Amino acid sequence: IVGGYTCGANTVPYQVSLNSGYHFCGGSLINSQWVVSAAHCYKSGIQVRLGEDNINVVEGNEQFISASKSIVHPSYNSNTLNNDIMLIKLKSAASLNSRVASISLPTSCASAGTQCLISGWGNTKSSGTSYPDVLKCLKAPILSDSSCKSAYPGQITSNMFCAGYLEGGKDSCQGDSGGPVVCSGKLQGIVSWGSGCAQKNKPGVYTKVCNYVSWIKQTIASN
Ligand SMILES: [Ca+2]
Repeated sequence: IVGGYTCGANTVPYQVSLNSGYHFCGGSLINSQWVVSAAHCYKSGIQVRLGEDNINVVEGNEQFISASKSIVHPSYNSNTLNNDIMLIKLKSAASLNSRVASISLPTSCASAGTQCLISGWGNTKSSGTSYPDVLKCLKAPILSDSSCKSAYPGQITSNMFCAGYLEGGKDSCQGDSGGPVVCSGKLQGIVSWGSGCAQKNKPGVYTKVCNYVSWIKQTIASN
């Protein structure tokens, strides 16, 4: 996250770190056995780390649970990042408490101008590189579809939305991928893509979660 703030330990209790020997992507806990992330975060050998603040120190509220299964969306296109969403099932159920909690799925899509909370352990620099040890947070608004499409002509589908600041300086970034965009208490986005990070006229592009709720519910009901 570029231009963000230190969240505060376990203030974002649905935030997970995906670990394959190192932190590589974020995700969101949607019930005791399921995590939502980005399909472009796919890899084998995922361990899901819940209750994290400092990803490099064991502080005492973590739960480390191996994935039993990953399910990339059936229509994921890695070239366009259309349908950039994946479900991860945990080998055992997480213990839900004040530090480890699930986030609601939307029933209705989010509106332009809504301020959302984006979080992760991604790069904090735009140009140059610095990864944090503790969870960073960013408040960002949803941008109009017309502005989003103007920023990325010929690249935005109806399964994407833009959030952030056209002036630049505040954005999610590499390493934040897969993590949450929460608006009015609902998981409405997944950190997906963007041209660089925090660049002028290049906002972040997010997977539009509300278009996938049917698929998420059906998949969880069958696996
Ligand atoms: Ca830790």
